[PDB]
Amino acid sequence: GPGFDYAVAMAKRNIVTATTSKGEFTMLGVHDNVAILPTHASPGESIVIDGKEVAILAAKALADQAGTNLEITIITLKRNEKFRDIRPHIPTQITETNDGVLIVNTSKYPNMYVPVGAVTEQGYLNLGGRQTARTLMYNFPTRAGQAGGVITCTGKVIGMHVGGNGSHGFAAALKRSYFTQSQGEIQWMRPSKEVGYPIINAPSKTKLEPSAFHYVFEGVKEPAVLTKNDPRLKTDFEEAIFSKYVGNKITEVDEYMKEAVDHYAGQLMSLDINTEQMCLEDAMYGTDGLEALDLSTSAGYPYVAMGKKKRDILNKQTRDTKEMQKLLDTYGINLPLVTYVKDELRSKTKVEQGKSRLIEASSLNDSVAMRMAFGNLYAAFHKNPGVITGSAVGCDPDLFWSKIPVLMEEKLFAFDYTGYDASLSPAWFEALKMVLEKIGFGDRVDYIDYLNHSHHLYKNKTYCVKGGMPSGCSGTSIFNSMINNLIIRTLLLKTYKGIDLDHLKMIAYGDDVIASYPHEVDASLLAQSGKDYGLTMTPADKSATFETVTWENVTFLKRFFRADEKYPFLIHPVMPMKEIHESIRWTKDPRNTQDHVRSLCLLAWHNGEEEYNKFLAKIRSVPIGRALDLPEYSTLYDRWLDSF
Amino acid sequence: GPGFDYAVAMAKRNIVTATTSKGEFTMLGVHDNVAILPTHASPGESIVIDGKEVAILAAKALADQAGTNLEITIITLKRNEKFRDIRPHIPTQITETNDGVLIVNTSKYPNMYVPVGAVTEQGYLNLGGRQTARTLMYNFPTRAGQAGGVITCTGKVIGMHVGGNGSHGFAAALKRSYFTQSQGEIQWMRPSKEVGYPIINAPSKTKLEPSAFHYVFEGVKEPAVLTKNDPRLKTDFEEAIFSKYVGNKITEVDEYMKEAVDHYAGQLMSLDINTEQMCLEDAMYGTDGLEALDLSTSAGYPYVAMGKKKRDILNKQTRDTKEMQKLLDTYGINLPLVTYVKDELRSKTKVEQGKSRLIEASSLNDSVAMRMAFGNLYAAFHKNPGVITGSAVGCDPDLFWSKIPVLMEEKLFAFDYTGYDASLSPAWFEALKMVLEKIGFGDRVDYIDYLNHSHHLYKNKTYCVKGGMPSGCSGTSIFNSMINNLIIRTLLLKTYKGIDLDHLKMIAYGDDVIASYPHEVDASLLAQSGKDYGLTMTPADKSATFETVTWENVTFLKRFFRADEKYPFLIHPVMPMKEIHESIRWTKDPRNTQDHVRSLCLLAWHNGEEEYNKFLAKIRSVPIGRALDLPEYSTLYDRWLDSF
Ligand SMILES: [Zn+2]
Ligand SMILES: [Zn+2]
Repeated sequence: GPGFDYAVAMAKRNIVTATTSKGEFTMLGVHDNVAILPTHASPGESIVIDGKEVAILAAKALADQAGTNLEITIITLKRNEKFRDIRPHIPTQITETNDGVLIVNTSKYPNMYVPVGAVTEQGYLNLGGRQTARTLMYNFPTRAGQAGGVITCTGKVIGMHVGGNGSHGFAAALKRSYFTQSQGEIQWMRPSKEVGYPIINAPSKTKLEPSAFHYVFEGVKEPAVLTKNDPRLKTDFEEAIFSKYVGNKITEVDEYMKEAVDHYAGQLMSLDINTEQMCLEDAMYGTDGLEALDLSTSAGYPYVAMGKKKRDILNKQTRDTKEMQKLLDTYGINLPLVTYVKDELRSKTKVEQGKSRLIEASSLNDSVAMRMAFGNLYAAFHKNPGVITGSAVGCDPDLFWSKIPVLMEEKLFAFDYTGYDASLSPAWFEALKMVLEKIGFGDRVDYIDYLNHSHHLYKNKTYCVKGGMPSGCSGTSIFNSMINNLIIRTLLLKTYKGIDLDHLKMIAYGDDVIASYPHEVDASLLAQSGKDYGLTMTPADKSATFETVTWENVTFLKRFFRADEKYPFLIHPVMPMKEIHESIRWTKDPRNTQDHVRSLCLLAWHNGEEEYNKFLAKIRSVPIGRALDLPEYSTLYDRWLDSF
Repeated sequence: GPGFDYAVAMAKRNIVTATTSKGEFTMLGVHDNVAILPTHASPGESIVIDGKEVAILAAKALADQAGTNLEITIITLKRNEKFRDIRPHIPTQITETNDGVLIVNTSKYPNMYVPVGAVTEQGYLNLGGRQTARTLMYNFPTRAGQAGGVITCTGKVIGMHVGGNGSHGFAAALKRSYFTQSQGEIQWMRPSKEVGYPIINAPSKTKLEPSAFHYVFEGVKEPAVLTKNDPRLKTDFEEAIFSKYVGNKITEVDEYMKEAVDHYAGQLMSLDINTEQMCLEDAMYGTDGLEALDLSTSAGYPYVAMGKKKRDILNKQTRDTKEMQKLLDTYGINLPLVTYVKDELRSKTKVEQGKSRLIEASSLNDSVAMRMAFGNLYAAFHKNPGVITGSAVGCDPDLFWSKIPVLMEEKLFAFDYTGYDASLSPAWFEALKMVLEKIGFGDRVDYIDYLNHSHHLYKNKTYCVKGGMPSGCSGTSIFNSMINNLIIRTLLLKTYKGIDLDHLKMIAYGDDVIASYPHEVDASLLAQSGKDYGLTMTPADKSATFETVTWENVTFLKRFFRADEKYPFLIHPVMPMKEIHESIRWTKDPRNTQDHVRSLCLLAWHNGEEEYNKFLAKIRSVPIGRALDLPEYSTLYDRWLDSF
């Protein structure tokens, strides 16, 4: 029989003998360094295993939702001893079997395998002094000290022996849950050298240095943490940066999402997007509604390991493709994403807690391939920022801010997401595929699969991520925005049952969304419905409670909305000075103070004439500042009126 | 409003004016050449469309399961006129909407868009003389001749206007079903030149020619059809060879399959398979339990277009990998499968009906990569043909036949599949992944995804297949056999509720399976349960009815089981002479008659001494036959006893 043979096979590498201050026990090694044993076997600071001492990093007792004991403790051993990951053998729920086997192994009961027959649920048990729950009953005169032993059946490890009453034997039922699941973070990981890929170099030291205005203005942000030994860290870094991946919350597209899909794909058809493919040249060198390949960003794999930038490939005015074509025929597509730590400014917390953001750069091949595939889709969205596309990607706030309120419905609502790009369950990509599918792109939905399921080359490792939207791929913003559209709809449909999406007016830019409806909706109620779809929603502008969003307090890019005094329907996109002060204090190339400070003024002046003058006054309080060619308020304000 | 704008957008390219002998009607073009119109608009042999005559290839009326009229006819136009595929806009079920729009367009009612408000189900209607079903009711004084018009709502095309009663308007509800779905065959297809890939050459004329024994023996098989113009064909060939893909029947792994999974993965652990990776060299040049790369088979993409065989890459005794490594780093993996028409012998029917089998060759890169990935798994299965692996792949019938009946349970059952490899729903691969996942290979389940979702380069086209097991990839046999194991279990579990899989004894070789259980099961009942999982099962040996399988009639490879007269427990694998007669009559290289006829004798002699002597006698009735070095019965029979 294979049930017996199974019991032996599991035991051969996942069952060991453990000695506590309360005798020998059979112990199931569940995964890595995690093993379980009966609670009454009170684990101490250390423990004797197959001959010698092993320390306990930390132990955990187990109880249920009622507080009732489960009679299971999950200890953690301090050693390089890796158990076979046998979590998958543990059932997801309390399992009964008509032909179970008790596995015990101590110096008192060596290699014991008992055919205990039927294994049914006992429910509530009253085991010596301490009442227990989630137990299984098998009718076999279980003797003392067989505790710890495991109960299996062909292909399943269902219970842990914890006791008996002379006639019967009892075991605490085992469930997958009980061990932090491996469906999140990463799917699998391992040494790049073991799977053909090469090691990725990464600048260790940051390229952000204090600017000429570091003391002129105040600020608290600092360059993000970039290596393991940054003394500013207050936690393990490796662990901290990967804690972004939270793993799939859902797989299936439910009715709400399908109808969210139907409606939004529906809206996109009034746009009459050109469902053709985009020629290589246009995808590369740009066309109407689409800027050429960004030369700043990385070239990705395998172009980084071969030392070859995007500049060395493109002929800006020659507009030559031959070079790029030969590459696409050679290295194909669907290539691993190179992963860098994003070198940027971060808050006091996100430095201490190592929350440095990661860059996953798509290979130039994918990059170009997806532009040929979705180029026309992108151009459509860029030439149409609004409430049809539901996208603000490509907009020009100086001008677009005056249209937004016209486009918006009567009662605004909005909220903040928390690690949006990574919280996107594979179910949302399928939803996204469906939308394409409906607007005449079902032809190349395979590319979304590429975004959902992607392997990354981190530094020393390669790993595959099943879920979440990568950060450095073509279309990222638009696809995130489109996905966002699907989400708001889904949540509205589920919360406010029988809503009317045709009066949903919203605009997204990635995770950022400004929405509206003729009736005031409850952000709170939605944020809850959000949990179910694996999304973490909190009140807009990092606010304490969910409050009513007004035109006086809503913010759409990091900017506010304020009417002009001379023309009540011209709306200034007001960027808070604090953000500008932060940014001006650091620089990655002090040969651009002119372009950098310039760019900031174009944001700062919408703060009012009184404000913007102080700002220049301060820039001009130091030599590098006075020697700068900066626009006066009128020059800008005047130009801004002719803008429209 | 976007509901209105939708109605217009759909109409712009999917609504046209059609004139029958009974006036003008609004007509919805649904996809390709398929369009619908009201039944009472009685379509003739031709029809006037936007100005001129268009012939009707064929028309179809529609009724329901009761026979009741639906008032819809789906005509087919004879022209290069492709409608936008808008099947996805059609809901899957009878849809109601609170805000519908009637779209009409004739010379009498140009560009008509009526906000008909709420659209509810009428159920049974009594429309002028002919009672109708699946109708929708909207309260708007619909006037005569607005029939044909469509009813939409944001993102959905839900009904076809068919009439009214003065106060209300009625429409036959639309459903996706109504148009042969596009979830099968192929997922998408199109010109290789449009997606970088090159054209694939294919020998037009067959390499099978009559052998020296074509008239000596009798037979009816012939070389398979290989090109469009073979005069033997009785149907369109292109269409006929692709009719193999039947499209996904299921996506989700249900409880029966998960438990089939649990049990079988369970069994495989007694084997203690080496869950490591296999070094490149062994994966390439062979090791214990694994033969080296097959040099006969194709090199695949892009090695075929570059004109470079596997021989020019491998150093049989040098065992050099550098050459292969540099290739894997260059062209990566997960490459399209090159598709050839398998040049083989076929029956009278399968020639007439163009059912020529297709070869989808995996790139040598995938090929080697999967051997490194699953090499150890394969070796385990080859060194263990039996009822543990549930696999006969790698067995040596001359010897293995005597073990099979010992290994088998007491009551045999078996059946035939129909296009098994292609009927495998994506749900079965997920199940397969789970099995790996449990036996310590979850680490490289991505490779199964490669088998499930694969693009092929046919000749002039590239297309992606979502579902079904490709024919020329590494592990095909083993993975098909493992999948088969999962299926039998699933069907047993669902039919004979509360079965006991530990007394299931079976052995598979691809789709071929010989199974048993202590109780006689009903193949019939199982074949039915099979339908639900997208599988087509019929009685074993192309038999008329499902009968009781006995040792006297069961067949496991194309061979029967017959005990030896001198040793009742030695079992001859008896290959039917007919198969041998067929095979001997053709050859692809007449410089091998020696090796070919030889090989046949090693099969033929288990048919008995009287038989095998006639067989030589006939081979030796012609010059090319007498001049052959062929083994006598004793020589073989004697050797066969020392075999074991
Ligand atoms: Zn992966
Ligand atoms: Zn595909």
